[PDB]
Amino acid sequence: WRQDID
Amino acid sequence: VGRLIYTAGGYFRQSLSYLEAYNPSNGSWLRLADLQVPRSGLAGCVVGGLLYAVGGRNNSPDGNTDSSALDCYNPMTNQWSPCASMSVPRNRIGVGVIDGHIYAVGGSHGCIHHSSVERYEPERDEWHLVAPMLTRRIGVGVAVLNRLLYAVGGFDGTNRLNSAECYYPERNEWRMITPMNTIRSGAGVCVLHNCIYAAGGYDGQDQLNSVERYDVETETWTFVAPMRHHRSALGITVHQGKIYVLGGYDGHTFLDSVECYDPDSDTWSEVTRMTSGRSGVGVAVTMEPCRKQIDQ
Repeated sequence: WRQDID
Repeated sequence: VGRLIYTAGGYFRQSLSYLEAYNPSNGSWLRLADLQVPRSGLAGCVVGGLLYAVGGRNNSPDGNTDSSALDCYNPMTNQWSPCASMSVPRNRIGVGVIDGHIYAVGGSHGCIHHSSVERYEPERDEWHLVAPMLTRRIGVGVAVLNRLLYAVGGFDGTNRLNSAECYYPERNEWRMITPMNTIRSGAGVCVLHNCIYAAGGYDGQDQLNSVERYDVETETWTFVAPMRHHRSALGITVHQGKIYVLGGYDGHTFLDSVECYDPDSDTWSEVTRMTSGRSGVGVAVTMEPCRKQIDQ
């Protein structure tokens, strides 16, 4: 999600 | 135990199949056999000199699939082989090894956030479910110290967590431990000496450069020196008494930076760069292979 920068 | 830092999979625009290995002794990178299926948000671990890639998700233009896979890489042959699959897909998984057995912890499947935990027996090639965690956790950091497994932080689907809990295999039972000082999803969690480190991650607002460590004897979390880069979904391992963090996302760029933490000096240093920026890799250490290609 947003921690992956997805 | 071994000699190279292996990084498997990850994410940059889409999930990746790369398997690359860094040699701290000479600064060299090798490209090894690609994963059979691209995957980011997976974990890597080593048992008996074999590298295991566990869970994750293939984020691709042809469809996004959460992975229940357990695949084994043999450095002696430079080949991947499929092992028995987990009971369920687990993207953003955490994994630890106790006494030769692999524990798969939490993670997501579509909109569901697992509290379930399962254990792999390599000799039988079999998974079995154990007691679930007290909390649903994805993007959870996992490490093992003194044959106890720790699940640290993560995301329950509603909030990022500072909470953590500890599993006692002989009682098949989880217990809460002291929460961290900072909420962290997608931190790098690993063990150095008597201490569980939680580096970076995302607090729901910002990617983090802070790093704190839990002393199992005192039951407290203390901040150490921060990393040079803020990063979430970083890869982490330990090698010869130092922590290495690999890649991640800093809220702007997919990092290629690899930093080394020396506990003796309480300092972080840039040691190398990955061949390309990426987040959500699986990382582990084992013996060098035999027939790769050296990265120029």
